[PDB]
Amino acid sequence: ALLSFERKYRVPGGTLVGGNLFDFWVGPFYVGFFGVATFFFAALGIILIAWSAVLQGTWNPQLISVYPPALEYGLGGAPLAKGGLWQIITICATGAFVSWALREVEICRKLGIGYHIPFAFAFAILAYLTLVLFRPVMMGAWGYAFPYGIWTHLDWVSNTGYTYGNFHYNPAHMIAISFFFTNALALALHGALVLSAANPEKGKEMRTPDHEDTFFRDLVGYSIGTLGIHRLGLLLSLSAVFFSALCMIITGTIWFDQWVDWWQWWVKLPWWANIPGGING
Amino acid sequence: DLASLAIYSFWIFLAGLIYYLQTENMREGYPLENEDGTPAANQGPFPLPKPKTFILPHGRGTLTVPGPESEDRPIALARTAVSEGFPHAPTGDPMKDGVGPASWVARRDLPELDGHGHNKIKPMKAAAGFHVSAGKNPIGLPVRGCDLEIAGKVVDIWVDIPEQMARFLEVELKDGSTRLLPMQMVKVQSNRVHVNALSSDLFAGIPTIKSPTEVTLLEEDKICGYVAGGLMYAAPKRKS
Amino acid sequence: AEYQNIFSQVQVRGPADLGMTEDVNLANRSGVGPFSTLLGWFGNAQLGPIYLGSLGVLSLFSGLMWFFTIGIWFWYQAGWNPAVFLRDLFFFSLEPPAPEYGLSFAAPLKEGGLWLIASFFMFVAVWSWWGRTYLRAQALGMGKHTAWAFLSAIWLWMVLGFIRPILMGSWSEAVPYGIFSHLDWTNNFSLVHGNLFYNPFHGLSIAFLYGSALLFAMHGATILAVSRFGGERELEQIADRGTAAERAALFWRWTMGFNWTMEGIHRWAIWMAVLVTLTGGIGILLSGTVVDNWYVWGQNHG
Ligand code: BCL
Ligand code: BCL
Ligand code: BCL
Ligand code: BCL
Ligand SMILES: CC[C@H]1c2cc3[nH]c4c(c3C)C(=O)[C@H](C(=O)OC)c4c3nc(cc4[nH]c(cc(n2)[C@@H]1C)c(C(C)=O)c4C)[C@@H](C)[C@@H]3CCC(=O)OC/C=C(\C)CCC[C@@H](C)CCC[C@@H](C)CCCC(C)C
Ligand SMILES: CC[C@H]1c2cc3[nH]c4c(c3C)C(=O)[C@H](C(=O)OC)c4c3nc(cc4[nH]c(cc(n2)[C@@H]1C)c(C(C)=O)c4C)[C@@H](C)[C@@H]3CCC(=O)OC/C=C(\C)CCC[C@H](C)CCC[C@H](C)CCCC(C)C
Ligand SMILES: COC(C)(C)C(=O)C/C=C(\C)CC/C=C(\C)CC/C=C(\C)CCCC/C(C)=C/CC[C@H](C)CC/C=C(\C)CCC=C(C)C
Ligand SMILES: [Cl-]
Ligand SMILES: [Fe+2]
Repeated sequence: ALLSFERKYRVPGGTLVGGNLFDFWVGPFYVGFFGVATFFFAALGIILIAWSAVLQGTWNPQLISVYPPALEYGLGGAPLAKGGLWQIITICATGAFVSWALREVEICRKLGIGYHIPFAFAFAILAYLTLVLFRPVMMGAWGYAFPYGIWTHLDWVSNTGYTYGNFHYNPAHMIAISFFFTNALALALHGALVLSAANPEKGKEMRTPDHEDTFFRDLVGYSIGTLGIHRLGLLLSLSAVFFSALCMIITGTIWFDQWVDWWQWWVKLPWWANIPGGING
Repeated sequence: DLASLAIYSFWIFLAGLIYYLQTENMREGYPLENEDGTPAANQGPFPLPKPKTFILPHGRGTLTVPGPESEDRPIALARTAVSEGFPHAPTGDPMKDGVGPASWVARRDLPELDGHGHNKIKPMKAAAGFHVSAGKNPIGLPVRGCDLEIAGKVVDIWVDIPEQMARFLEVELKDGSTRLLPMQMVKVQSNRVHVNALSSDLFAGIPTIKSPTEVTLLEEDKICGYVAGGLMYAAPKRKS
Repeated sequence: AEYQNIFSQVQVRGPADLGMTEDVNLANRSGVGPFSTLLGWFGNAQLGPIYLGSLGVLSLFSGLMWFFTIGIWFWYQAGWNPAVFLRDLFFFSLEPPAPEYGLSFAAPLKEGGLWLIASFFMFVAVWSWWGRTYLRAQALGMGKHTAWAFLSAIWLWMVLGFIRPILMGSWSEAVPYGIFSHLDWTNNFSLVHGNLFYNPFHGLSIAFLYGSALLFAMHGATILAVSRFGGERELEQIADRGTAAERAALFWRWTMGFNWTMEGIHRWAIWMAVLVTLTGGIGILLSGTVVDNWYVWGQNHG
């Protein structure tokens, strides 16, 4: 049950709520008050999904789907079988995610480490909340939220996107994408660079960080460095999600026409708007 | 059809890959132990990977992992409960004893070296051509602890040569001795250096280095462990 | 508040670092470039030196030619007018030859020949760049992880512009060189193959793309959180585990029971990213060649 070096770290303290009451582990897992809260919220949410499944009449995971209320309920409460279960499940999910984050904070404190992890996870929670809470409230109905189902949530992505034509034209979405792709590129380079230094040509000695900086300066003329690459991966990933949330929050609220038509602002600038030829002349 | 063949073959690849990844991540820390240091009965679903050996640069030898694990230091803690899974309380002063968030590992008592075999980290007074290129130069500033009392003054910056970075501040205390502070644990202000993790009376307990111009990997761990430990243990003395 | 180590508080500079030598031909290295204080707040301040070499020159020349060939076409579509070139920059497109010309190289220039030329230059630029990534590591005695990971990205690019088109029997199937037009192409590709959300390789590819952001966020954050114990000196943490590596391991162990080592997390990193384009390339390759319609295929599974 313990790693060979673990015992010295398993000391009392660092909890945010409850003193010593939940200051313990189960196997490898730390509990804390937030571990208890996450378990509660999760078990309740799962139970409600199971209940939704009986109402729908299927136990098949690929068919189970919990839908938000139809648009006619606006932002009010809805009957359980027609959106109410989705509303409660959403509260439970939010409770579980937030609890997971705070439990991470308790672990960080016990260990004496920075809070960067829970802080980063908060960006994922914000994206989820954007889709199920902020956007729907701004648009005036819970029904604009996505359904909980394997394939049905993809049906929602497809239908929501094609409501605005080709969603590729949302400018914030282009930025979000660029960050996602750039993040993956940087992750591959980081993993590969470290490994290539730790596992050199057969029979050679382990390389040093000086070789990592040299490899990149030889290749592209610049090395961000061993500290900088970690700062970069954090920023790229968070920026990707930040722009994701932004691209959705503005869709159906400040902009509700076809995203391709937004670009007309640029082609209709007086200075070249009537100049003939090209594609738009 | 072919697509079906492709997806099934891909899942088999993936299961093999995950198995590989999991076992690679068991090269340190295993086998698992009971709280008393004996081998646990249940080691989990994956077997320990075959040992790999790293050849270290500059004639420092080899490292073979997984291999015999040992703390190689006294651990001043005691059980607080009669069953498994509860916290272990410090039996003395957790900062002095190096337990909890004040922990340190028995790394080699040698300095990390750069790609040429020279000491990676050195006091800026010995690093030819190095200087502060941007931001506030902390040298000469008073150092303030979380109790808002002045504990000393900065007398140098210890720099990573190959990576051109500030790694520690050398701080002189009231008795004229010095100590290293990790740059990631200080806040450089216009008229001072603020240290949230420690109160003024704890600066003298920061572990000392044996040679004035180099720091070993062991020393860095003791120093950094100690400082970070003050976040939990200096607490009574922190005010704001 | 506490310092978070996102930006450096103090920069320090010394003599320009000329780097490791190992088996590198130093005649082919440039001199050092300027130091950027701007960059130095986040990463290393030093610019250069860079390695030139034959492959580098070939790759840069081919690359510039690919780019200029497209640029020439845009100027022509703009009727040589700078105001129209800027206004319509995103709308211009250099399209592959029409389906009529099959896989032939006969197609007239305004009808696809220019696309073929630009593609030729791109082909040379990328593959020579690949050779460079392999040789720069070999000269330093490093493992070839970088070149092998790059090959995964090349796989998707090759499938899109070369392999799928050849197997379909025509260049018309390839991607056009344009900002908006390659987006339109992407949308059309999914519509034509019965919705790519039903292609299992596409779903896997998305899981790895998302998982790459999850992992870099975790990893980036973890190393910053243990940077107070020298955690970003990953190589020496691998050779001689310190409290940074122990604390990182324990964070993940206590949070979700995950096995973690300093070297091991980099293996997760390389594979998470590489699987994005590996799986994606397979998914695209099978589209139209073997599977005409993913919805139909999904209903049956064959
Ligand atoms: C995967 C399915 C589609 C596809 C779907 C999308 C979607 C959907 C989107 C993009 C986006 C982009 N795609 Mg595309 N893309 C495909 C294949 C490619 C290929 C290729 C060689 O195979 C290239 C070069 C591009 C290029 C690009 C960039 C224009 C843009 C940002 C990419 C990025 O962040 O890279 C990160 C990598 C780097 C660190 C280096 C590259 C730097 C960028 C800026 C490239 C510059 C060179 C040049 C192409 C740009 C010219 C502009 C100025 C005149 C210089 N795509 C395939 C065909 N792509 C986003 C965009 O904004 O479109 C407008 C977007 O929303
Ligand atoms: C036909 C569909 C349209 C389209 C319509 C949409 C729509 C509609 C949306 C996007 C959104 C996105 N699209 Mg788009 N998009 C299209 C084509 C593309 C292409 C492409 C190559 O063509 C790409 C690369 C993208 C890329 C992207 C990303 C920018 C973004 C999704 C990531 C995100 O939000 O994560 C954010 C991450 C999360 C929400 C995860 C939250 C996780 C939480 C906090 C924790 C979960 C825990 C869980 C329960 C686990 C517990 C289980 C354990 C077992 C216990 N789109 C086409 C043109 N796109 C989405 C977006 O921006 O959302 C904000 C969005 O809603
Ligand atoms: C992000 C923007 C869109 C969106 C667009 C898409 C698209 C497009 C696709 C997915 C795909 C998936 N999405 Mg989705 N998805 C959204 C919001 C979510 C949320 C959420 C709570 O916010 C969840 C939990 C998921 C979950 C999932 C997985 C079923 C699947 C693989 C994701 C993955 O590996 O991520 C990276 C994370 C990891 C690798 C870590 C492991 C995560 C595990 C695998 C998640 C399991 C969740 C479980 C099935 C549900 C709850 C379990 C119990 C009820 C407790 N999506 C929003 C609406 N999602 C892909 C798929 O194949 O769908 C069929 C796909 O093509
Ligand atoms: C309407 C649009 C369709 C759709 C159509 C497609 C199509 C078509 C494709 C994808 C592909 C992908 N899509 Mg999809 N997709 C949709 C909806 C989504 C959604 C979503 C939330 O709804 C998401 C998250 C995704 C996500 C993804 C990615 C997982 C995947 C691209 C991987 C990649 O890194 O490529 C970017 C990386 C590369 C292109 C490799 C480039 C490598 C080369 C070597 C670079 C050369 C650089 C060059 C020289 C320029 C240098 C310039 C610099 C200045 C130097 N899609 C909808 C359903 N999608 C691809 C795929 O793999 O599908 C299986 C693809 O082909
Ligand atoms: C494993 C998957 C991910 C991945 C990995 C990956 N990519 C890689 C690598 C790896 C491991 C490398 O080693 C290699 C590299 O060297 O990076 C530093 C590479 C690389 N991936 C690149 C881009 C790239 N990778 C991408 C994707 C991905 N790469 C995946 C997400 C994408 C997209 C579309 O998402 C792009 C755009 C290059 C930075 C680099 C390969 C460089 C190369 O082949 O150069 C060949 C040609 C030239 C020298 C071109 C010169 C022409 C340009 C300099 C100028 C263009 C004209 C300009 C003046 C204006 C026009 C430009 C735009 C504004 C239009
Ligand atoms: C912000 C950048 C990216 C990011 C970062 C990130 N994610 C994180 C973290 C970080 C830094 C963590 O520390 C935390 C973690 O511990 O990782 C191991 C986490 C994590 N990210 C996860 C998943 C995840 N992250 C995702 C995305 C991202 N995470 C970003 C792209 C995605 C997707 C879809 O892209 C997923 C699926 C978890 C593995 C883990 C958080 C685990 C957790 O919250 O546990 C508490 C909750 C439960 C045990 C289950 C609750 C059950 C509910 C009550 C009911 C189910 C409701 C649900 C809404 C149904 C949805 C059905 C779908 C089919 C739609
Ligand atoms: C300022 O003006 C001047 C003229 C100076 C300029 O230089 C400006 C130039 C610009 C306006 C240039 C703009 C360029 C872009 C908009 C480019 C955009 C490119 C993309 C979006 C590309 C996307 C996808 C590309 C793909 C997948 C290409 C694949 C290529 C291949 C796999 C190559 C296949 C090889 C072929 C078919 C020929 C092979 C022949 C043999 C003999 C082997
Ligand atoms: Cl990590
Ligand atoms: Fe790392």
